[PDB]
Amino acid sequence: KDLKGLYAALLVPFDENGQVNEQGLKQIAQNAIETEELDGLYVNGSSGENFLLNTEQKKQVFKVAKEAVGDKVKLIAQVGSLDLNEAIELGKYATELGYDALSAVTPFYYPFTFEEIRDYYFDIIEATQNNMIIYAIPDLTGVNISIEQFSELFNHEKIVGVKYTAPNFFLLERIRKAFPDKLILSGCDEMLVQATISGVDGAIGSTYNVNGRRARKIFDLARQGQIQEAYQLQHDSNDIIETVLSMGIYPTLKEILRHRGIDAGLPKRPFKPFNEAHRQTLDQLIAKYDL
Amino acid sequence: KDLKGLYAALLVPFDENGQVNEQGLKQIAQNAIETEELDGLYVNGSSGENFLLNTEQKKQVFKVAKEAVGDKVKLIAQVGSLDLNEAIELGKYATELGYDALSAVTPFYYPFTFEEIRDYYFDIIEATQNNMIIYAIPDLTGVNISIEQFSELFNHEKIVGVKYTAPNFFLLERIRKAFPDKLILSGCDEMLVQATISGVDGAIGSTYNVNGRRARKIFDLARQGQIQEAYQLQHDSNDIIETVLSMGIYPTLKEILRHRGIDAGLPKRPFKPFNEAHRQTLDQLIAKYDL
Amino acid sequence: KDLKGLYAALLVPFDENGQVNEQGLKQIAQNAIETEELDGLYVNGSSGENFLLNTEQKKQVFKVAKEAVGDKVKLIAQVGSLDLNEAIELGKYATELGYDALSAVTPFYYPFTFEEIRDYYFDIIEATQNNMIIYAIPDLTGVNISIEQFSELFNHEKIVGVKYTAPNFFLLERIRKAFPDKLILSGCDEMLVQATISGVDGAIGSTYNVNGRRARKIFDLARQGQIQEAYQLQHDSNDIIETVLSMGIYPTLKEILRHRGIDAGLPKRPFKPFNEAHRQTLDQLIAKYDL
Amino acid sequence: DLKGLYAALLVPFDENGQVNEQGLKQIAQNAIETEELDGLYVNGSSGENFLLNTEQKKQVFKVAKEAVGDKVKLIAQVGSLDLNEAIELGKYATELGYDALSAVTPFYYPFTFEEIRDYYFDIIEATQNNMIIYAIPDLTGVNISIEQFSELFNHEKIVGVKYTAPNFFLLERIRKAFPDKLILSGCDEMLVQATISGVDGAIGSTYNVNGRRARKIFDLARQGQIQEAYQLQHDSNDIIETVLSMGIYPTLKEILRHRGIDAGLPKRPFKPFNEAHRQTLDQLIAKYDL
Repeated sequence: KDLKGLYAALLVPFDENGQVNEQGLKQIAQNAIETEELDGLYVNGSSGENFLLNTEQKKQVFKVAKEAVGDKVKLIAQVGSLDLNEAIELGKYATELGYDALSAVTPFYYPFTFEEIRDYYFDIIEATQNNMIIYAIPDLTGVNISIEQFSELFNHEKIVGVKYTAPNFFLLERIRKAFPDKLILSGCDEMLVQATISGVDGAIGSTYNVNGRRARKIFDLARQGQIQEAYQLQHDSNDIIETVLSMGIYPTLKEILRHRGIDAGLPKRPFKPFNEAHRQTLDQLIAKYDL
Repeated sequence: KDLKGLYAALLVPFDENGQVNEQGLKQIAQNAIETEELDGLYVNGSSGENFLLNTEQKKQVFKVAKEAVGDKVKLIAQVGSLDLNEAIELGKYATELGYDALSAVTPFYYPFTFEEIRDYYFDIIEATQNNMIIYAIPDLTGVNISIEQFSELFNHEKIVGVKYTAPNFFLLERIRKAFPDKLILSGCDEMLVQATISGVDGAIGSTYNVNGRRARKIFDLARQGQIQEAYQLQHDSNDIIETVLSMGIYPTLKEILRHRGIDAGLPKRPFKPFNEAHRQTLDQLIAKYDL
Repeated sequence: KDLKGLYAALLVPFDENGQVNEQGLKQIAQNAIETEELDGLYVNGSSGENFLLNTEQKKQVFKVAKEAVGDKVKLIAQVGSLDLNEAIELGKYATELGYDALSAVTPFYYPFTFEEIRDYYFDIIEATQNNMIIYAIPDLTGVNISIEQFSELFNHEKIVGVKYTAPNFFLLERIRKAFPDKLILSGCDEMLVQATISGVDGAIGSTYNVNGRRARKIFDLARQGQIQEAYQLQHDSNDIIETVLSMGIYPTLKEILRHRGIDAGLPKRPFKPFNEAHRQTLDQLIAKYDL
Repeated sequence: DLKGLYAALLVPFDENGQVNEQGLKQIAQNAIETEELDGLYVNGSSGENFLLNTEQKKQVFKVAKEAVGDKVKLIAQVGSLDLNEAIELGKYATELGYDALSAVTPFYYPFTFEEIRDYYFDIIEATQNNMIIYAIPDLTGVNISIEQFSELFNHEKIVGVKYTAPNFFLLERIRKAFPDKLILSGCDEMLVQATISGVDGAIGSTYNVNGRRARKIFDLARQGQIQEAYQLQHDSNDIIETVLSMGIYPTLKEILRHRGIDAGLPKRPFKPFNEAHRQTLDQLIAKYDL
């Protein structure tokens, strides 16, 4: 499938031992598609606490998310890992389940050269034969990819695009102009309106789990040139984002989901659960914005 | 006069001894208003090599720029200096000349506290009794102002707004939302279209000396909701910006002005003159975009 | 055992499929102890490519390293992982094998709060009942631990020390005097002499796999006050370190080992093998410094 | 030779940010007579130099030079983003008899290395005095590589560097690569480590109040008396941590005021010493006999 559109970065509920709550995960997946009216799920991304999981758990999440949704839902599998053998194992697994594309975070922690980064992507693709989306998130990885480095990556026909989670709108514009044929999905929910007018083909976000209807309006109105109306909705969305960030984003988003009757569980340690000192403020937010 | 609109950050031509070429400066000021059709000049900003000047040269520039243009032209005088006595002297001088507002870069080099930075502004204002625009440029100063700190500054009735030269659109949006009454002039030329849809009241830029007609169309088109055309013009603008940044922005911009018959002189040492290795590339750029 | 002394951060040889070469690993362990005359091994650290390994491989390295050396050798097991369940599993395994202490890198990638970081350490300790050494490496993790935060960690009787891989000697000195009872092992081989005079109890380093004999002399001479000879040996060591850093440190160190007849294998992808453009220079380094 | 321990000279101001010349002479005399230092580093960061106009910088250079005897080593920091000012100040300080010039790496703008190099070469050409590079990356954001130092140090009048950076790998590389050049360390809190790394001396704001301990650290470390030297570094770093937490330049001047010096005020926009810290400061002064 063509991969344009709006995606929930799927959140994952855990128990107190860091085990996946499969029933809750199914509910979250269904919420994203049926209630928030999104186009797809981006599975085992940062938002899903993926980097805290073991391999079996990642496979479990891929399977449960796939089983939770209908065949018209777009599915992107984030398989990036510092363990290339694991990335390949997961990529093959997701591909076999029928995920529409793979995605992989740029290798982090170690100071890998660009050549080492490039060939990580190329090795995953060679082993899986699926399409690949680069996941660039410099604020967490410390890895910056230049316009010239993107050119080298985008030379590969199976590197179909990028999930761009970075604040630099000059770089985004240069990417958009240089690669009109590639897919660009923005990852900064708080800058969706600016990303939209910068020509992104869609967006992937944790907050779309609770605010996906509003996000769609921002995206659509901005492209229809109802920019003031789009920007007003971005103000509202950014009230939400600022609030959940101040309370701990992944556990807070899952608490908003619990209010909808979802078995939203716990974050995976060492993340701590939502602090009940924030409960009153959260309830006021949910009330104000009908979350 | 409200101070909304589009401003050239006025460039300054020097001779071989780092003295101001007044005739050339008058031509540059006239170019910005008559040829580039801008609303105003921002004088002795970073783009004017201000921080390389002595006090008398700064006064020389204020005087020459004020005399070069008509009374309808908006004029903002950047008087920030690590010497607060100098800032006040320049502030009084520019105010006596009839500059419409003062502006001042956040104190830099030393790690001033926020209270120290706040009272710098308050002291300039007390001594000069003119309106003040905060000049925030964290990529050069390493100073970041929080929303709460902006609140304290904007509590002063004579702090009328901010020249925001930073890449963070979450912060820009929060500022725009929190201070709907204050003036926000964007300073990042390569993100004019995103700043415009984020509700800025105008912009101040070095590249508007050569590309002010496009910049106006971007600003106007984006506010009309014609965001695709606005963004195409941003693409063209960013081809220019990418090119001139690569060559040495201030000297290169002045070489473009020399092409129009302006005596654009030299940069002030230690800035080096335009490298003639870039001449053929610059000529191609000028031809391509009709500069 | 007393945990003072000099440790090799144990390097690991892989095959072309990223599997551990057990023969080579035993030889590397044996080289560190028998040839380089080191006090111990720090196993599954950054230098062992630990963060690229799966859980069964980490167990393999712990087992193989322990089996390879005499019971009078000090053994520290690095078990930090973003997967807390994995860290606990590994800490229990290493403890059962008889490792003298555990160590854990500060959780990275996600912006964990200090409370979250603290409870990661406390959770590992309670599950394993072994002594714990904090592994602080801000240049790779982006995590900075303050003096007050160290104080909160060191309040735990089972947090016995820190592997301090950071360039700041003010902070090191503050730690040293605040916690005179705790173990401080320095992780920056290129500043061994400075760390020694700052009162570290020893050091842990990748370069000690090939230069442990010089390192011991630096440590010993500096503590004896023979500071000029110690610093001269630091100059020689830093010639080696600057060179291997320039060539790609882990593959290069393993190539030096190969010259000793060790089955040094390959790095684990996505690290690339030693680049043979550096071979001529490496062979001359080996000859000059008798490695 | 310019080896030795220097006070980065502090400057007292009045309410209008004019130099208090009487205080300034006392601060200079305190550094040489009471703290027993080898020299003064005048119009550096610690002197609030970048807040001053050109005539104030000359005032400071003159008053400092007149306050001290002819044995006292004097280095003049004349770096300015205005190269014409740097050259002017370079000539004036050189005419006053200052032993060497120094200049901070140009900052604020993203100058290229070539621009920075020729700023140094241009000040030297016009003054013909010796030049000490002032590297302070934590304030300037400018990093000089070993290869870039080699290019600067190929100039025979670039005699050395005031190295105010935390990187001891780079320091050691510099010391090894340039055994003939002067390296003066600027991080007071790492003096013992710098000393054993072979620096030729040091320049610091805290040596205005703690130069006697600093000299013992330097001498003891060079004798191999590492443990005693380090103990004195501990004492020194209690002082440095404390004054840093209170606002370093105003706090050091409040310490000098305790000794009966007319230490004035900082130059705005620096604020004065906050009296909330007065009790803690008094305890510090008692504890370390400052």
